[PDB]
Amino acid sequence: LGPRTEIANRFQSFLRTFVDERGAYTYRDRIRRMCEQNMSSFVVSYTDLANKEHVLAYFLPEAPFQMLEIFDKVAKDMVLSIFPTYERVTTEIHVRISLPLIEELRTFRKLHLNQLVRTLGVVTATTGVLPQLSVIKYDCVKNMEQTLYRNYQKITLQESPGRIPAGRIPRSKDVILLADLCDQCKPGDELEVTGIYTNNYDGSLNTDQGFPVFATVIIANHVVVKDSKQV
Amino acid sequence: VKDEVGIRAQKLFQDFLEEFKEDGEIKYTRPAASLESPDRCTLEVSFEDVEKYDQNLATAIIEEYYHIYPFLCQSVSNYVKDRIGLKTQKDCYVAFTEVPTRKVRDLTTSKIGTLIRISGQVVRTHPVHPELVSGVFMCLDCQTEIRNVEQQFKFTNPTICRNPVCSNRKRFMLDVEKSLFLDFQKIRIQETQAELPRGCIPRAVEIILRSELVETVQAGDRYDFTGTLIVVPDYRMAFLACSVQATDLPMSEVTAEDMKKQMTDAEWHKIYEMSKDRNLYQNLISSLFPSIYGNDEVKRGILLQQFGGVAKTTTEKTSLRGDINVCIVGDPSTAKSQFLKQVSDFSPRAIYTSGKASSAAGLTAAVVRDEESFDFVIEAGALMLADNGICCIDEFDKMDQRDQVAIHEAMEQQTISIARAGVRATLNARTSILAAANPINGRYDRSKSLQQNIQLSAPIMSRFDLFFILVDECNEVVDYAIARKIVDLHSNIEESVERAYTREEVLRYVTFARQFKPVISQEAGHMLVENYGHLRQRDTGTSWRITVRQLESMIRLSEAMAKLECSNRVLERHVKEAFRLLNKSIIR
DNA sequence: CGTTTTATTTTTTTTTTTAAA
Ligand SMILES: Nc1ncnc2c1ncn2[C@@H]1O[C@H](COP(=O)(O)OP(=O)(O)OP(=O)(O)O)[C@@H](O)[C@H]1O
Repeated sequence: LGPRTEIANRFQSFLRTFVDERGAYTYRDRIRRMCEQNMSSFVVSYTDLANKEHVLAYFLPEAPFQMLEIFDKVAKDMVLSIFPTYERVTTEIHVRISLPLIEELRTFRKLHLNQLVRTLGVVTATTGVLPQLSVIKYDCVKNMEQTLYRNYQKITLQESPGRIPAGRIPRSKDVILLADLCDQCKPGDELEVTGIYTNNYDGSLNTDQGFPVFATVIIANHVVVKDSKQV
Repeated sequence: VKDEVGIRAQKLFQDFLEEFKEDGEIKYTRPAASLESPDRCTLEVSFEDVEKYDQNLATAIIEEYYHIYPFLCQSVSNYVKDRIGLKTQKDCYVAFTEVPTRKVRDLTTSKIGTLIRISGQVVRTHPVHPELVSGVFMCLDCQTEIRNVEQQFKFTNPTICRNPVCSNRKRFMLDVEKSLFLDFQKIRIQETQAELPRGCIPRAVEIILRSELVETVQAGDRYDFTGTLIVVPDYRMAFLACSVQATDLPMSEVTAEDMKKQMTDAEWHKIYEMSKDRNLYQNLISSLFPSIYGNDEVKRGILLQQFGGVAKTTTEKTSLRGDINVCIVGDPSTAKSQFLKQVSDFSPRAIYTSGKASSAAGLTAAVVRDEESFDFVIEAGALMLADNGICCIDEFDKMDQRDQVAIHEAMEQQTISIARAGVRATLNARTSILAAANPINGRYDRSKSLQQNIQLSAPIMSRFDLFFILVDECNEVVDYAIARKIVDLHSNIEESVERAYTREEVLRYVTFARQFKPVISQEAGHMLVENYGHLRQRDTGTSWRITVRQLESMIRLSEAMAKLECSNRVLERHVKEAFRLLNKSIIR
């Protein structure tokens, strides 16, 4: 896609050229800060993003995931180009967003699928933290070993018991987290999330009973803790 | 095609809705004008229309409804295209109304495809649970574009072929993303109470509804549904509908005048005579229960229970509150349940029900353990359906030692969480309550403490701030007012006291007072210290357990009575009369 | 003239029932 040409330029012209707030922009330093803490969660703020170029809100939603590819390739190509020193260890990347507009539960519907989202929740019971599979390999005769992994934990959120619509039922939704954004969920807290809406890969697609069994699922690019009860 | 009959009914449909409909102009374009935001697709049209111009060709419409409704949905789109800058992305939602026509017993096989009108209640409900209804695919080979209708319950991913003879079990996975799908919900609903048979029960029936109809339903209301009964392709039965018809524009005693809003309280011009002339209170003591007689203190006191309380502007550190805990006792054979029953007619969310029957699980839901919908739906209940409402109950007497777990929450916590195998959240009690215990042999024999005259639990008589009992006496001239009133109780001519304040003008004026929010820098409000002090001079004798939780009554009753003047800026006099009957409360 | 069949366990709330100085 020849379009893919210009986007990374608009990143590459943006992560190591921009200055805001009277110099030494974070992007010069956050990466290395991340690199010094081995973190892989370098953050963007959409407000600064629109301060430079708000065009990244309107070619995004035809597939924001390819946008995130077009983010991570740039980041990678900055780190190991500038920290080829880094070229040993983990050597993979993704970024974060914090469109800092609060929007609410019980509104995502027919027209909120797989698109630019921003939502909260409140946390309750879920499972441990466990792994998955990642890659396309299994064959040689004419594989279930040496096949890279990625951790996993299930969520469960809940909604504000303060801003309730007066005897409307407290509700519930099934949502996901992933390896790097994991081991921070616990019962009884809230967490503000970038958020993104879809369904299962295939949630029971067939002639069936008098109603399909369909679910709806979300994950976070960014999570920013709202509670933070220590320093 | 036979159904071109209904397409001509759909021609018929267009013919009047695009043409002159009513008012010298259009009826059905402001709907159309509004739908453009998400391509909203929801539009209501009168069924009388099929009488105004179709000339009672409803029987050319009203039978083939699920048969031809699709075509009516096609007509909606064909309307929109004729003038709106349009591509055929427009979908379906048609929500007919105006059917002078109204039940569960009038149901058969035969009732398919109609538009009858029915009303029910809100219970036992399920949430948003969408359906990616449309979608694309093909057989093993090549033809990867199908904008078809895969939505009929008989739908399947693998198909046979489009251009060439292909496999018959293979499938592609395809465009479920640049396309149009739906959303819906599902519940159970029970037979109305305007309709009530002998023997039989308001049996349960189950239904779905559309996006604009969705999550716009609350506790016990009277709406007009659509009679599109439909099959289960399992069978068993179901049904369906598309139209509902459940205070800026004014209540009864009006015609249009001006206010803070359009006609929210506009009719001051007629209210105000009945607002300030403080003997109007006597109408509210006399012209409201003319068919009834008892003490005259209840009939001068309940009103502020019905009416809003404090609702001030103060802290986040702690809540302040308006309503009050309440009771009434005596012994039976004294007409002590007429009134509660009447409230169900008088006032909204006057849910007169027994307490004798209820469980501790009366209030919320308890359990699910199979995939009903999601294996954990324990957020159904009985109380918080008080939509700005109260739950007064009978037979608080033999009740268990668990209900207090909720009543402990009454005026401080008002929050709702459960120690079950589900989750915990909370909710807002909007509600007050009534007390309905009774004594053993009745008489509260005046030799032992009134606490000990029943001797019930520990904190109950801390929280309930007024009890307002009527106890029995034997002086039969008392009794000879009664039957000589019931001289006109059956004798059908003016068989009560002459009134002076209709129910509907009463009920309207209730609101005018609830949007004034008084402001209290009252020097007499500073001399409540002397009021409460001379009170405690009277408390000093007759030596109950008294504190500032009762001061809360000292505050609210008079301040909310200044509301009851439809007034800001509290007036000291309300305190003294408030003092008076409340000076009985220790002597009570 | 060939190439494939088949399993579920623990907890709730009601209405039953049952316990000690
Ligand atoms: N002041 C009064 N006004 C109207 N009716 C009265 C009055 N005093 C007595 N009565 C009559 O006396 C009868 C008392 O019996 P009633 O049916 O009230 O029992 P109840 O109070 O409902 O018992 P409980 O309240 O314990 O259920 C009432 O039906 C009522 O009509």
